Amino acid sequence: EFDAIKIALASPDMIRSWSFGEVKKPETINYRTFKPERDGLFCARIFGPVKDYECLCGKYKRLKHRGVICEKCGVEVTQTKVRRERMGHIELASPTAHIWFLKSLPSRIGLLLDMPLRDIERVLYFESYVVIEGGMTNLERQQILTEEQYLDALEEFGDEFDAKMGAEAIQALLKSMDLEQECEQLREELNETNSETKRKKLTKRIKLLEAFVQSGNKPEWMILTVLPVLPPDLRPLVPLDGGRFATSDLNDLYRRVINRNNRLKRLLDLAAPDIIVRNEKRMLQEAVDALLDNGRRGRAITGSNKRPLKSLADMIKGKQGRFRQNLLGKRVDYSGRSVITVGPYLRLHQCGLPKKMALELFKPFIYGKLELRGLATTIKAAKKMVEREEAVVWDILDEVIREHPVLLNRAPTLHRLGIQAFEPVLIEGKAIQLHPLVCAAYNADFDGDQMAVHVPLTLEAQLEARALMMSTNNILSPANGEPIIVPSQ
Amino acid sequence: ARVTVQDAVEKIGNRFDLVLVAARRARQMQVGGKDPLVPEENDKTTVIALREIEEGLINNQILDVRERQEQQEQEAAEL
Amino acid sequence: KQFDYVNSMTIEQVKDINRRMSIGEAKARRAKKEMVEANLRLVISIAKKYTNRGLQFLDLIQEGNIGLMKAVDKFEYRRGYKFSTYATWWIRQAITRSIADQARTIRIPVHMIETINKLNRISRQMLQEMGREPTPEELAERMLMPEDKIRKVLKIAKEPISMETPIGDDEDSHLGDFIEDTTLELPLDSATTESLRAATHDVLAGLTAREAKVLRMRFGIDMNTDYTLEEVGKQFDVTRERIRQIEAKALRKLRHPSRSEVLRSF
Amino acid sequence: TTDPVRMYMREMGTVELLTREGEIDIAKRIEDGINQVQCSVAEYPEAITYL
Amino acid sequence: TPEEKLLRAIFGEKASDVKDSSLRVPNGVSGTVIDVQVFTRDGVEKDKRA
Amino acid sequence: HARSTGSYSLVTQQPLGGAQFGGQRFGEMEVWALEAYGAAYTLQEMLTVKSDDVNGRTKMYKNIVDGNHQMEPGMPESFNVLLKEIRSLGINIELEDE
Amino acid sequence: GTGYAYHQDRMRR
DNA sequence: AAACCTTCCCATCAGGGGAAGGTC
DNA sequence: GACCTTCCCCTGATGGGAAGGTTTATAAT
Ligand SMILES: [Mg+2]
Ligand SMILES: [Zn+2]
Repeated sequence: EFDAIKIALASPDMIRSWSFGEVKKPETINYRTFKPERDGLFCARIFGPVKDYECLCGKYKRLKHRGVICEKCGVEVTQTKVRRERMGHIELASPTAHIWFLKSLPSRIGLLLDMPLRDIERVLYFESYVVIEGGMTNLERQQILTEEQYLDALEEFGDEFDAKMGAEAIQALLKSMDLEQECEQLREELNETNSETKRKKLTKRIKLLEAFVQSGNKPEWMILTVLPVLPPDLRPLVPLDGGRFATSDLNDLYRRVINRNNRLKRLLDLAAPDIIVRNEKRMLQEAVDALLDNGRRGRAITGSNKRPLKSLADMIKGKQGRFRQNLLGKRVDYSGRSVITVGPYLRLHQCGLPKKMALELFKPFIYGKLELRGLATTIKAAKKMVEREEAVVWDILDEVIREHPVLLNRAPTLHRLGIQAFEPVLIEGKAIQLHPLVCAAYNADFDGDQMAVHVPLTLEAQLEARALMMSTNNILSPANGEPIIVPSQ
Repeated sequence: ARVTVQDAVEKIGNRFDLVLVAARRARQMQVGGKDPLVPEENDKTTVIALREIEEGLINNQILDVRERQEQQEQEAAEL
Repeated sequence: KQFDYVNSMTIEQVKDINRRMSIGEAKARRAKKEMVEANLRLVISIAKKYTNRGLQFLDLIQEGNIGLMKAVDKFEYRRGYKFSTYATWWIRQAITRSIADQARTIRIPVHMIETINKLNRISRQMLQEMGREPTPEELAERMLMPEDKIRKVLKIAKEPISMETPIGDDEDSHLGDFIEDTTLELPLDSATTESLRAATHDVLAGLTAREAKVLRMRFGIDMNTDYTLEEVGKQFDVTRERIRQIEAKALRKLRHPSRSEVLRSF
Repeated sequence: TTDPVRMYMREMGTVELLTREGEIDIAKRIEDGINQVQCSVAEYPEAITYL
Repeated sequence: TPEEKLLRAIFGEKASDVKDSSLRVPNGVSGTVIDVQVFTRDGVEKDKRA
Repeated sequence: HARSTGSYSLVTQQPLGGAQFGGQRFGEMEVWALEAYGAAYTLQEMLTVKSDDVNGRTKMYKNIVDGNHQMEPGMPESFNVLLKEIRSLGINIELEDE
Repeated sequence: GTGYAYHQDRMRR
């Protein structure tokens, strides 16, 4: 399949490239027919069908109609799984800063333009204007002016002197500058005067902009013109028991973003005063920042719930984000657990396994072996046989268990001997029988401790269990040559 | 069953490539393209492959020569 | 109509009239801006009433601002009353209408929200009057609706519960983690389908190629779509009742004791 | 400080109040603006033809 | 899908429109029923056992 | 508790559902325990075929019942959801050369 | 682990 | 929250018509 | 027979209802 992965700043064109339609409403569903309202956070036209291979209206309803675009509802007919993949976008009226590049400890936007963070934040809040592209005037292309300064400033030069306020100003600052120019000069500056501060700001900024230019990402993309939206099935509105519905708070945040952006567009079309439109730009910035990463701002409260709302960065980062809880560690099929007992009669290379656990575990192999030996007509009949628990299937489980090792693990896994492979021995009861000599390797008392079992499915897994993770193959500790199978008490 | 694989680690150094070669052999066996080289005492393809390895009659090179011969046999099937 | 005409709208005199109209527009913008920027405090004081109705404070004050804008635009002073009373109703309308519109994860029509509020008022009225809480029918007759609308409106208005709400007695196991998937297909039925394909292939192997073709074609086996019997007739050059007939015998030969058993097990 | 509510609170607090000839003269200025805009377009042939 | 349609056409078996959700005893437990009770909405018609 | 193939979560394709199901969550420590051994395919089938691949689980079930022990792993679903969650931000994450 | 061999075949490729 | 007005998608009806049937 | 009366299929006619919009004037900071 594929090779190395790349990461970079998103061009608004690229954002629209991922995107198929623009969400223009804060609506989700119709509230009586729970069909998606087009075109909102949940939309069939933008994202896809609610049910597999069906239009929302139902005119092009048959499953043969693959790839056709409907014309009464504008829905493309495919599997509903694509309702979890396809993206959308929102066109922001006013530019908006990306809080990840603003509030990162070495502020990317701030450190990029050789500017302190407090001044940038004071500019984003419309507390003070800022110059851009002065040409030949008194001030340099970047400076801060209060409103009483901006009053009699433009009276000195109406043209050749551009001075805005807010996020548009930061975007104009990022677009006006082309970093080759500001790098060639830093060369001489960092060459002449020693001044440890000089070399420090030099190394940091010069490396930033040279590695910056090498890739090709443009500084203007730190300011968000278009906003990509998450697919709806990743933040679902699936109905719950009792008529109540369940949804991710993402929906609320995207809802606020859409609402405030549309209200800003309406205020622009209504010729609103500057105070109101500045307030609305600040509020839209607040909403976008709360969506991207909640916590570096006023920490928007939920709806009727006192806790904050899970944002996107809240979905990603943390010990419960998709990194620690999903990608590094994951729940596994073909697994079980139970309290453990002694089973001294066992030889070292085996463990006692309850009958019901081994039955529920090895179900697919049981079905396959039963239908291979002709004892079952089809797979449905095999499932019926095991659900009846007929007496013949126990010998089939004997057959499938003989040379098929299993993996045993205790909860406090410290070293690799915290997991060990054994040969299953069918046992009446509901407790796992673990060889006593291995208890020292497990630190497993018989004071109520529970252990888990896993089944190696593929041939490679079975051979890795028999040749590497086998209890017999692991007798000497890895930390020290001392044996780990030493008799205990 | 096979309690210790130590002998298979002896005949093929690098006790990992033993796993890979034996998985290749057990894939040749389970997927019914081939048959065992040692009597099957009702062992699955895993222990059968390992017993083949212990007797020093199956490793990477023997299986690879067999595959390179089957390639030319299928080339002779061009007729 | 004047706004429509000015939107639809010697060069020196024409641009002088346009400059007069544009000075009027800019001066009216400055005057309305003075009025709105001065009554912003009234907007804030009004919005301080609808705080916890499901929308943010600043959202309320901004909707009241849009209100006040239309209010100063539609006001006429010759009526003489204190125009603060005139802007009051306008700000109230803007705020309440916006709360009804956009403060819901599931947007509901505004009249529905007003009916819900009326029902809540009735329940407050008859709370201590009927002892426990008044019976699920009498508050319906208190209303004007066909009186079974009560259970409908009560079934709706369930606000969607947050998915990240921590499940009871534990943090941070969350409710969204316990929502299973019913749209996906389970492995057993999928494997039975992949086996049914081969079973039907084997059973159709027995019939004659024309019987196999007409059976595969009347249905959609190993093809794209099903076909009308007339379409099968058009394709074969034998047509329509032959088609209806062959099917029967075909099914009969698969309904006969042998070759049927396996399919029966599915 | 950085809280969106206060940045608006103070900014709206700066502007002055409305008593009372302020309101009346603002209304008169709106009327004079629309009066200049009605003296203009008082001789628009498309408006005279639409009337 | 087509194969199921052919099967139903050969064997003439009505595919019920209703899905099964009946409360059944959980896996691995067994016992005796000691008490059943039922809660029914306002006046909307009873079950017979209700 | 025991489970071979049960229900799966909707937000991310993971087995916990309902009675407790799903394996004893194969945490990072157990991943390290597998990494210390020379067992690589065990870990792969652990976090790809058995757990997160919506395609892989069924395409593996079919091969298991067919008597062929293989795996067409593909990409785990949590990583795809994370790709979408990153691309939801102003961050362009792509998949490079073949 | 095992994959190293496989991976050694790819990184060299 | 209420009174009055407008619009849009829609679940049924007057009316037409094309023949169709029955009779002094 | 000719004309008089009758019974089902489409035209759309328009009545129904739900959703949406615009005002509401003692003052209300
Ligand atoms: Mg203990
Ligand atoms: Zn459609």
